[PDB]
Amino acid sequence: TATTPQTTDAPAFPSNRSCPYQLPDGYAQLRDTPGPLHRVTLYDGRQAWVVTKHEAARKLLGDPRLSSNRTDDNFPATSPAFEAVRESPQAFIGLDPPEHGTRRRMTISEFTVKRIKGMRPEVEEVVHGFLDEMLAAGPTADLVSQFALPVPSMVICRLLGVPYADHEFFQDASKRLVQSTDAQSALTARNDLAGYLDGLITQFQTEPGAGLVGALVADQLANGEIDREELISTAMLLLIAGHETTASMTSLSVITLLDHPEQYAALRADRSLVPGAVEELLRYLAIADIAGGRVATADIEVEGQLIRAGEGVIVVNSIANRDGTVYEDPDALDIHRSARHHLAFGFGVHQCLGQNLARLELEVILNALMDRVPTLRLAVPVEQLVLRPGTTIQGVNELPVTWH
Ligand code: HEM
Ligand SMILES: C=C1/C(=C\C=C2/CCC[C@]3(C)[C@@H]([C@H](C)CCCC(C)(C)O)CC[C@@H]23)C[C@@H](O)C[C@@H]1O
Repeated sequence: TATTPQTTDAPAFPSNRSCPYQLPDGYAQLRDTPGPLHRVTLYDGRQAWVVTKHEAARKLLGDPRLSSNRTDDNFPATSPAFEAVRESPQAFIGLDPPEHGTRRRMTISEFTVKRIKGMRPEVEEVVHGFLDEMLAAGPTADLVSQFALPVPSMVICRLLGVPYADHEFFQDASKRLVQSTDAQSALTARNDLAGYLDGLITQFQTEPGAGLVGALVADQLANGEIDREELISTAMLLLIAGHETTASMTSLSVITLLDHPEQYAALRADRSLVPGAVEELLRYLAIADIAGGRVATADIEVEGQLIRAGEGVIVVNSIANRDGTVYEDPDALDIHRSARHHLAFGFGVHQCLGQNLARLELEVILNALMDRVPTLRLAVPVEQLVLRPGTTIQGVNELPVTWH
């Protein structure tokens, strides 16, 4: 057995949060360490780089020498489950220019400022509908299953043209896919979603329908400009991203704001602060903090350190968002600060497609909770909650809440 000191210069990565709104101890360690880059050891024993500073993160996310090719052998997979991404055709998140651009542009029209603005009445209706259903069901509710998840689910389903009648199926499959612990479990959830989306495509070919999937079938698919499997992958990416991210932000935002009563009170008293508070919560909670995996296709020198071709690089936006040279006292929640320039949504060509939809949803959600249920509180201590591991989208699967 090992009879010598166990200190390493390439710590295990990722790490799990112990506090919903604070970096794992190991991540705080990396944040405090000088230099833009640090060595880590991934689950499979391979070494990769992490990017741990704000400006360096922007630079590297903008660098065309860092590929998003998830089918590349050297891609820094963070868990066994990740191996189900490199099994089907890639959605544009796993593509590089010029392929990335041709696919992304097929979807952008649904996420424009004009369209997002137009969605506000719809989002407000959905939020208040699930809210008054939960409240009528009586206190001691799970905010996740009863509010946090169904809200963005219904909204993204309308955008895509996915029938909400099938929600129990695809919500379950989404959770199984994103939170899968092994490759086999992930592949099964993917195959389940794929078969369903495949059926929807055939339905659309017979009888055209509304939504992005409807449009892609009638247009790009009919022209052979997108492969059928690519359409499935694209729809799956938007469906899952649309579900899981906003849900995670809602639940973690509630926990975080309840732990900062003075700021939450301030928020209630002046709703002009909500858009700014949403940005701060995005910066602070960074729920997709390892959604910045890359592979170097050429040598890259970064402030005296060399990233070699073939090496994996993960841009860790939670750590980058806690860069004290950009955000004064970075580990303090401050809804009054400028959280502008944060990396919660990434940067560059792969910068979050849904970011303005997420902003709208969270603004509507927070205003709704403050309007309708100002006495919302956790029904269990924060210590009794179970946080998801650092290998997946950050959040809680259950959030016991009560009110008066
Ligand atoms: C709720 C807060 C959200 C956060 C924190 C978040 C985070 C991120 C991050 C960090 C990326 C960059 C990934 C990379 O560079 O590899 C990304 C990309 C993406 N996100 Fe978001 N996301 C959120 C909400 C959403 C929503 C609601 C949608 C709706 C469809 C969405 C759809 C997408 C898509 C399609 C991409 C890939 C963009 C591309 O590769 O060109 N996201 N997201
Ligand atoms: C939806 C898609 C697919 C898989 C998504 C998965 C499967 C494996 C585990 C993943 C990649 C989860 C990750 C463990 C979450 C951590 C963030 C990350 C490692 C991606 O930074 C989130 C989504 C999950 C199938 C693909 O065909 C389309 C789309 O691409």
